[PDB]
Amino acid sequence: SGAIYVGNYRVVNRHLATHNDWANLVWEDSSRDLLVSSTTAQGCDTIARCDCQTGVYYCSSRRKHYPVSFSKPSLIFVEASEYYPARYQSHLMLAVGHSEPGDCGGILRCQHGVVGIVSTGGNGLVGFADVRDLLWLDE
Ligand SMILES: NC(=O)[C@H]1CCCN(C(=O)Cc2cccc3ccoc23)C1
Ligand SMILES: [Zn+2]
Repeated sequence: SGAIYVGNYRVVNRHLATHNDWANLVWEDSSRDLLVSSTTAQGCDTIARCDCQTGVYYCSSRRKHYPVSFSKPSLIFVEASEYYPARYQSHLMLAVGHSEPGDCGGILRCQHGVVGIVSTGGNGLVGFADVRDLLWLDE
């Protein structure tokens, strides 16, 4: 659970996208686990345009927001799931922090805005799919 609503766009983990996200598809990328679908209402989330490596993310499995240091967007091996075969996911940032599979979609934020959303995790780590490079979300 969890999405980013900026202007006329809904941003979700592609593996959790609904039929409505696919029937109103703008852009999707399985290598990033992202899908952006069109919306009728005007979303008000601000996207960060920055190179921050510290922030706060929401963890639904603990009902808690946690401060985290995270890595720079990169290609990281992600083990095979029911949604994807074993592959490298690009634009992924790791942090030391608790996460569980239902945590996908939890927003990562810094002082500048929305950085990305929980997409992977395990073993005391949490991986976030970055969205700061997607400049078309604001235009
Ligand atoms: N991006 C992917 O390919 C995902 C697809 C769903 C499964 N993936 C996970 O990482 C499961 C998982 C385990 C343990 C903690 C967490 C936190 C978020 O997912 C967690 C990989
Ligand atoms: Zn920032």
